Amino acid sequence: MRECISIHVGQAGVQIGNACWELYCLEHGIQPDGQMPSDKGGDDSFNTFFSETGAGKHVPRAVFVDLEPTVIDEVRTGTYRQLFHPEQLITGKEDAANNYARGHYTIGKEIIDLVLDRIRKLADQCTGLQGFLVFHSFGGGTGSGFTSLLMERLSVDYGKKSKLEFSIYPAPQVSTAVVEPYNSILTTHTTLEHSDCAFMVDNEAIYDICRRNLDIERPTYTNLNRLIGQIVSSITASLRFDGALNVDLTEFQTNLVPYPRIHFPLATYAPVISAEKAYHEQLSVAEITNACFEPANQMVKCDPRHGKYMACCLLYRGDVVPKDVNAAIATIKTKRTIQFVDWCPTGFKVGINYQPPTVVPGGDLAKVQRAVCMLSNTTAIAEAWARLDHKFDLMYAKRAFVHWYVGEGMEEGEFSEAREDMAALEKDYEEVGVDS
Amino acid sequence: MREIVHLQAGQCGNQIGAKFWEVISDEHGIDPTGTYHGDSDLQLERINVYYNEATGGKYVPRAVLVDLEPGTMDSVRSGPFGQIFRPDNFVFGQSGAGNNWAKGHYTEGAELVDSVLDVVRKEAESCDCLQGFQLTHSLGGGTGSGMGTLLISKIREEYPDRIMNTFSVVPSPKVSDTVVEPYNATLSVHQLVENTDETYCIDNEALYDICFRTLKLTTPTYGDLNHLVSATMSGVTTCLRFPGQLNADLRKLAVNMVPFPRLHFFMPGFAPLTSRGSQQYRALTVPELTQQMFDAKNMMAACDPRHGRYLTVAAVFRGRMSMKEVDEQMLNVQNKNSSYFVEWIPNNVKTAVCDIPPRGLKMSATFIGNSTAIQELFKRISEQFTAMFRRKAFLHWYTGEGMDEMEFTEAESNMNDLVSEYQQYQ
Ligand SMILES: Nc1nc2c(ncn2[C@@H]2O[C@H](COP(=O)(O)OP(=O)(O)OP(=O)(O)O)[C@@H](O)[C@H]2O)c(=O)[nH]1
Ligand SMILES: Nc1nc2c(ncn2[C@@H]2O[C@H](COP(=O)(O)OP(=O)(O)O)[C@@H](O)[C@H]2O)c(=O)[nH]1
Ligand SMILES: [Mg+2]
Repeated sequence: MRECISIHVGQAGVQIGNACWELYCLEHGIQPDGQMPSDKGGDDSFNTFFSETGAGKHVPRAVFVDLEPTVIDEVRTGTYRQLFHPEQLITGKEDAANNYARGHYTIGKEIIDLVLDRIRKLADQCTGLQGFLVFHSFGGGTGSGFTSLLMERLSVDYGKKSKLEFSIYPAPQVSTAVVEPYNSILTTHTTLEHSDCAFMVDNEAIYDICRRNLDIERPTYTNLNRLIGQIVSSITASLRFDGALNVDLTEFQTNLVPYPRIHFPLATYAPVISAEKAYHEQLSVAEITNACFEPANQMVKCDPRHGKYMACCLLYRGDVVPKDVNAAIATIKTKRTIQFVDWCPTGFKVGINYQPPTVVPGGDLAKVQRAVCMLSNTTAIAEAWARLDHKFDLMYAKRAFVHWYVGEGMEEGEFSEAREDMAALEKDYEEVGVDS
Repeated sequence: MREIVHLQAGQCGNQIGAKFWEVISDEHGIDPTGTYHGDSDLQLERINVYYNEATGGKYVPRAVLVDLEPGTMDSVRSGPFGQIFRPDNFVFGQSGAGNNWAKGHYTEGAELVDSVLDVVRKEAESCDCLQGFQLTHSLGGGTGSGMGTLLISKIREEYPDRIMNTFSVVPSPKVSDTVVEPYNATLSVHQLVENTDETYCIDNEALYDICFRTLKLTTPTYGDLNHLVSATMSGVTTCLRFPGQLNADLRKLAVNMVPFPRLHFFMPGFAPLTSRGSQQYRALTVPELTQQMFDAKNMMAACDPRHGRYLTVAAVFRGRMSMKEVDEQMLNVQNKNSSYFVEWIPNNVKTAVCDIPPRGLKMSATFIGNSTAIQELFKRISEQFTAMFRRKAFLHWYTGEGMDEMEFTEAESNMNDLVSEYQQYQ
């Protein structure tokens, strides 16, 4: 009944996919063959992410899309090669090459009808589709440009359905490409107009948590992507397990987005800890909530003390009881460091779910009795954009790469157009924070 | 899916190209017979990039070998791997160019073009999705300089949208190999600026410096120098042919490297390089790898970065390493050395990490630098050209081939604009 469709775009999307679907298989007891041995029926919990074949083989409701065959071919060949349906792993021949115009205007149009055709088949299998979960990077040509095209098309075919959007935003300082500002700014329109709720994370924040909370000196993408998977598991837990106070995706959106234009929450997850440190701490309900409001534990390099909270969604898992959630929230409301906007006097949505977190073998996290995932809509996010407008204005003042984009069938008026869209959005975020 | 066609022009082109095919056959595990003996199933997954398949499990290079006189190619065929090349891909004249760019460009080489273009069509049209073309040559010569630029100008009309890369040896700052060297080099650069997407400026006199100062070799032969160049050549393509955590093909690099369409001359480098004795004193780490990669002594070009500003940089790391440590190191170098990077590009370095190091080595990197210091190369050539041309010292060898003297003044003006184009960003 309550299905979700996952869409994994580009190298970042595909490689996050590997971490997500490893987790979901283990969380439901599905082997990498797709067999469940515990069917000695009456378990529906898998049905959000998997569909059952009459042979007893469970097939992900996923689509993986890339304009290059290198990242997908590993999936076609590794441990999970039997899990995915062969036609869900769509691939092209040549990457957008970090150029948004290739992903959007020239290369993307070659493969888009295959992706849209496959999404029909998955949506027809559903009977109560909650929405689409999209994973991509801002900085890439395929993640930026092809996703831009894809969500504009999905908006026409499925205008009612929620599109949620997890994305890798560029870090403040570390970077991997030089054209990273142009793609990011040009992306903004589709996150502004075609996404119902967008969660941004940047890699420089997550490198920080893996160093001071997991004691890992040299984390790779495999460590980061495992943290992202735990967030998505928690948002969808109330679709999959029993709980005292289950939150649906529709109900989740109603309590975070106060205006249609203002839909950019920060994600945070707690506790993140090594098992060597979990030995010296009690992970009580109060303790884990305080850790969600620390600036050092945010997944974007922005400081919430420089802005105002509009609304917060707290999702708790495991050995948690309402008596202590009430005690924890009451404490937070007393701290003058944490300032809510005056026009939002009841700033919390709470969810409690009985199933505790699973842990992947050989992963970094501890086995824990309980956890909390927090989603928070805050005026402090506007500083992350201003810090990236600067890089765009700096380069663009002298056309530094524009011939690459205009030669691929863009026209240069989009550069100022997109930069003005970002200006308008930043001006809205600063004024909605003003007290009445 | 991303096939490369390899071109070899002239004496230096063939001697380098022969070494390149030995180097990458060792990575893929191809015997001199042309048959596969590699241990890893990952070695054949992308072998299509450089080789065609043949019946019986034999692989042949997608290479075409060109010379105006066969003498050098006979030495190539007498070598150990010289049997792997398809015999129909040797294209040879019967009269040398004489180090005269006009002979190679208008008189001798113009009669040979059609034979080469038939081989290029037949190789290129076999590809499922051609990535582009790759030429090895020298600018100081007659066949490399003259006909190499003729070929480039023709195939870029037949295939405008494909990538065009030149690995080109350029004349060195203080000992010439050829008396007429600066005419050939000046006329040839005038062809490159119009018709190439990337150019890598190798200089033989920098390679002697690396062999002496870093490798401590007492008797380096051109077999050693051509090995260094081939390691650079294979490093740039590795992400097309092995899996990695951040893939990066030729086009992705060019997009991130060339801000304006003329500014496409790059300085290569390779790391690690160590002598036999020092091997025991190293500490194999990404930092130590990064330190040598930016060292001015390690550049394969006779231009010094300290005299200019980097526009853009690429590092293609090979080996299983932590992404955080790489991202950390490339930020750290930019923050300290703020004077050596242009102000108006916020991040100058492109990174790409592959999983498979070369055999017998833990980690490796290939460096590409686009630097305003490259004007130093063209400006010292420009002065020598002017010193000769005002006295018309050797023009009768070129005008007797029907060349027009206006074409010499044109090449000055185009090369002098190019040095001005770089200067404005110093
Ligand atoms: N967190 C995380 N970021 C990743 C991962 N892989 C790539 N990235 C980020 O993605 C960006 C690079 O662009 P890609 O996502 O690789 O690009 P793409 O969507 O494949 O498109 P093309 O560049 O056209 O090939 C950088 O910000 C990387 O740090 C990953 O596994 N995890
Ligand atoms: N690095 C390197 N340089 C070479 C090699 N062979 C020749 N050269 C240089 O390239 C130039 C000679 O090229 P040349 O023989 O004239 O090419 P041609 O046009 O075919 O005649 C000189 O500067 C030589 O020093 C080689 O094997 N390696
Ligand atoms: Mg990619």
